[PDB]
Amino acid sequence: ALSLTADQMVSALLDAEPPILYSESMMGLLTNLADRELVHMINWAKRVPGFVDLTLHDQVHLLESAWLEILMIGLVWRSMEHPGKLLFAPNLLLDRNQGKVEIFDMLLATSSRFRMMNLQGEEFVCLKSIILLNSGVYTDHIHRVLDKITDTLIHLMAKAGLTLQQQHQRLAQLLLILSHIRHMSNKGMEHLYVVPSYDLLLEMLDAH
Amino acid sequence: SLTADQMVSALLDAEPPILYSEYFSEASMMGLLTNLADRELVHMINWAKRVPGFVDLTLHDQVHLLESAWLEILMIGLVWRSMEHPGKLLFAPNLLLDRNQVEGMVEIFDMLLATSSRFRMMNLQGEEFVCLKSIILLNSGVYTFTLKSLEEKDHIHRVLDKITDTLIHLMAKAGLTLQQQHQRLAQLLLILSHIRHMSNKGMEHLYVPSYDLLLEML
Ligand SMILES: CCCN1CC[C@H](CSc2ccc([C@@H]3c4ccc(O)cc4CC4(CC4)N3C(=O)c3ccccc3)cc2)C1
Ligand SMILES: CCCN1CC[C@H](CSc2ccc([C@@H]3c4ccc(O)cc4CC4(CC4)N3C(=O)c3ccccc3)cc2)C1
Repeated sequence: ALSLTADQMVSALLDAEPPILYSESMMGLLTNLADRELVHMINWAKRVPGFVDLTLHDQVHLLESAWLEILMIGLVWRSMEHPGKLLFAPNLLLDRNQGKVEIFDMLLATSSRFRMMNLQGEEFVCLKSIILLNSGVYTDHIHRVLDKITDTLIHLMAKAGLTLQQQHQRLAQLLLILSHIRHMSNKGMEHLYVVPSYDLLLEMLDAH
Repeated sequence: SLTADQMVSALLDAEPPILYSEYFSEASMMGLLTNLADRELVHMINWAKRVPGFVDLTLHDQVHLLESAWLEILMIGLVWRSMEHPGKLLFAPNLLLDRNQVEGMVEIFDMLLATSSRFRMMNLQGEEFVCLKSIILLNSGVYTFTLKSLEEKDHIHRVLDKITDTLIHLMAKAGLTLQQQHQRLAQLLLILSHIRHMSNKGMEHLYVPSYDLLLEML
């Protein structure tokens, strides 16, 4: 799994992207959307190179720690080309006045930062994979997979013609946004208080 | 226009002192810890004013950054002081606690010990530590802030890019390959995500310096 080249890493992550779901009272709608997204997030996670080499127990615990950050970065990515709004679904585009908002504004600020940086889709899927592997790690294989996502990000920035200086500056800019995504997830849990159970996540993993 | 070497030296020179507790009971512990944190906050203000680029910001923005970052900064300082003492948190040289020494305190205690362990595994260097602490100051509040606010953010990101350049410089100096430099840069910056996590958890557990207090010292 660690033998993939950088381009093969990118290709695998792009191929594993989950579909964009539609909405089926605001907060029942958004909860139900999140619930349906979580199954597709599990299928995605199983395709992040290195993830399924962990025990099922450690897979579940990484998902327990990461699932809200992953929903949020996906939302921010979708909303990136809709200034001042959040595209929860293609049939569910909300502005902040429908938000009444503190967390809404943080998400909008993240999407605008992504817009400023002209975040690329190949960079997005790497960041999402880092969240998966990193959010639960504090609580050797995981670190080896994280290092090769770093190698892959740097490879993408070199391919785009950035200087070596610009590469490390951009790498750092992107990883600092992950601190803000963590902050939003923490404030989001406080607001939503919700957590998918160990057994629910385990069932969606569909063990052999 | 500071070089990386000048950035490192300025940050090392700005380091606050390690403070002591007064010269044990569980019942007085939180009072001692709060008194220590209060005294450290005064020195943290002086340190912040010496982080290159910080005092170029408006007073209002300086307060907002410190408002967002002060707990993360106390926490990373504690983890650094604790790094050579496995299983312990060295709040002060005369206040060294283990995890057996309040509801929800041990959960945060454990996250801090895990950060200390991570520092040891990576053999974190003092020059890297001071860079990380300056990044926290400039970054933690930069997504929760007019033409003046756009100029401020620009400056903050230019200072952050300089610190990235400085970290890479330090790592290259230590003989790391270029792959190893990027890998370690990422490893260090991902630690900042965990420090943010502990700050949010800590705020929940502690429930704070006022703007006027921060403005008065600033
Ligand atoms: C078994 C039941 C457990 N399920 C139920 C709990 C657990 C799910 S709870 C839950 C999770 C997510 C949301 C949505 C939602 C939905 C889809 C998506 O892609 C993103 C978001 C973003 C956001 C999380 C911040 N959100 C809000 O509503 C929000 C947005 C901006 C400001 C404030 C609140 C809503 C509810 C799993
Ligand atoms: C008038 C403004 C009020 N002042 C404004 C600053 C003051 C704010 S409150 C406050 C801040 C800090 C702590 C200490 C403390 C002290 C010094 C230090 O270097 C680090 C720490 C770490 C830690 C914060 C997590 N802590 C705990 O006790 C703790 C530790 C592990 C698990 C759980 C709790 C304690 C209280 C109050």
